[PDB]
Amino acid sequence: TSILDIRQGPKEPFRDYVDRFYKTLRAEQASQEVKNWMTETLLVQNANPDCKTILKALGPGATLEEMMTACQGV
Amino acid sequence: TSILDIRQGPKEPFRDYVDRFYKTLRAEQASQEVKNWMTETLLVQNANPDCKTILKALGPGATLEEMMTACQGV
Amino acid sequence: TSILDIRQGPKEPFRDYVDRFYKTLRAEQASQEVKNWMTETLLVQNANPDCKTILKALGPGATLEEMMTACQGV
Amino acid sequence: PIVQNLQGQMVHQAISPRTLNAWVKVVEEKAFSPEVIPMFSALSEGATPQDLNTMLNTVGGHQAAMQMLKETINEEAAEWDRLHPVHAGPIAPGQMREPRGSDIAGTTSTLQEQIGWMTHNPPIPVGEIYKRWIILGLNKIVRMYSP
Amino acid sequence: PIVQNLQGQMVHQAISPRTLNAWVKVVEEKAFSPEVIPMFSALSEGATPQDLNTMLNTVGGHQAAMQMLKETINEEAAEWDRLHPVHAGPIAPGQMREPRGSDIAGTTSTLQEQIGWMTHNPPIPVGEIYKRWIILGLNKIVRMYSP
Amino acid sequence: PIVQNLQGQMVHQAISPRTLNAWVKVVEEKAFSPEVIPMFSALSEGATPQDLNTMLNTVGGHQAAMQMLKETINEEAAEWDRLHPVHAGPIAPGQMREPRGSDIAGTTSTLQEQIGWMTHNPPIPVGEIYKRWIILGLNKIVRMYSP
Repeated sequence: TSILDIRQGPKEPFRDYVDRFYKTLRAEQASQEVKNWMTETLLVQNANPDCKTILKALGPGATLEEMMTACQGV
Repeated sequence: TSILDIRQGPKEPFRDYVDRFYKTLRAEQASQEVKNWMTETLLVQNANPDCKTILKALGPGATLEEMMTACQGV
Repeated sequence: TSILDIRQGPKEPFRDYVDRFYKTLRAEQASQEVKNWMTETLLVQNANPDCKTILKALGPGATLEEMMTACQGV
Repeated sequence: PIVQNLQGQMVHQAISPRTLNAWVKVVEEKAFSPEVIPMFSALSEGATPQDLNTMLNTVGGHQAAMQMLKETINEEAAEWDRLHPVHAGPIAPGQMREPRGSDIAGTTSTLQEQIGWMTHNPPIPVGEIYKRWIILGLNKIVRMYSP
Repeated sequence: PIVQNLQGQMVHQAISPRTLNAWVKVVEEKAFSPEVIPMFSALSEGATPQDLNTMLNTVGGHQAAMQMLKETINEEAAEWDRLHPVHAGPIAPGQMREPRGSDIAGTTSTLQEQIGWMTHNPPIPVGEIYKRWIILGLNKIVRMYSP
Repeated sequence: PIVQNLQGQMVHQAISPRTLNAWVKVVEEKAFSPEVIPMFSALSEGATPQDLNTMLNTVGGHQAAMQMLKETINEEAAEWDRLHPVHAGPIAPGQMREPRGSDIAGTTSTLQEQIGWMTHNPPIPVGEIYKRWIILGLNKIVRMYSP
């Protein structure tokens, strides 16, 4: 399965999705800079509308514990 | 789960509750003095009315074997 | 469970009862002299009428193999 | 633990994983049963305070009991300090310091310090003092946890 | 790990498969539970950075946590470099170089280099510095993964 | 593998059955999963080419992958021979011969020859060259066997 095919379900907790992401990211062998680009970009983009909304409110500069606690009720 | 969310059921033995308390207290990292404050305070406060009543009769100065034997029939 | 609460059933083999007794006696920490007193006293006292009758016929001075073979058919 | 080497000296060696796991498994299977105390005693042969906190800290479950024990260990330690006062004047350069309840509990002492006391001549049995507190506290538990 | 040989010197010996597997099994069974930290600590006795990356890299599952830890290890490493600046002028022929955060993380250093620092006199405890970062990052995880 | 003896020399010792079986079991359980590569790396510590063919030849199952790897090992070996030409004139009596791709793959060399190269001064890391080919070929497999 390709990294672009990794997406969050409509009922799937973000948490279970983030695990899937760094597992597939774990099978990507690209430069770190590209993998940083993938992190800030693709993760949020394939996140579900309800959490996506939430993550837009965190702004930039956000870290994984704060994202992970931010989308917990969703 | 937060330490404030730890409470005794209406049919739950105190014993099973006290175990839950020092497990969650085991995941709190606060100063000992604060954790002493939590011990004397929160434990009794979230204890059920029937045992709560019992524990009020033990007075202060009470230790865990005496609390644990005090609320056994409840 | 307390040692006074250890008693022989009406259909329970003595043997299964004597095992229960020295297990609970195993969790008593009292002086040996007191534990000797418990042995000669409480064991027979909480024994069932049919075996109790049997044990009264062994008289005093009796040892565990002779008690255990004495109440076998009961 | 502190064990005797082939050369004929007492040196520290680490405790084994299947020893660790055997300690875990005993607790899993027999919980508060009395057989736990001889069992403990055998597996604590030649053990340090540090290794004894390791064994207590690695427990999962039975947290009411684990707290009762802790509080017994501190009471027994408070009692050590009471009964044995600190000694007269400054500590000698030629000598090493007397332990407190917290050194016996392993808390204020370092490993090399725990090896100094035990290996030195006369040796002091800080393991065996903690061991009685553990066994005493084990009696408290056993007696309570009888139903 | 770096262990003491019978001859009375510190030499490197490899870690054992049933030690490896015991590390695996702990993680399988007790996931983020606190008993994992003393357990880790015992199994990390005398361990190298290199062995510590081996243990972290051999995890399967809990990849959100594994990433949070990584990022904590780099933060703690960035902080090592900040607090301890590089030293004045060129490195002496008679001496060996001071470590950076990445040498502590094992990344920029080789094994023989990791053995130089630890076995040399004075020795520097680069294991224990990484160990605190691991334990600190373990607290972060434990606190988050509490429900 | 080639290990250091107590006397302070590097000697060959055989690999252990529960090491062998642990290699087998990893492959059984985790197939093409990435954790296989650090795992491999640990269990290949101090290993010979000969031991590395033993490990590859003792696989059962996943024969499409085993063939892809073989063919990667030969490609990487062909590349070794290309990049490193044979040296000028006849081999010296005082010296031992330079390896080819097939000596690195263990095929054209004998064990005593594999021990000559590694134990000699300077030593040549023919294990680590094969190891990269194995890891590289492991990446090929992992990337393909992703679904």
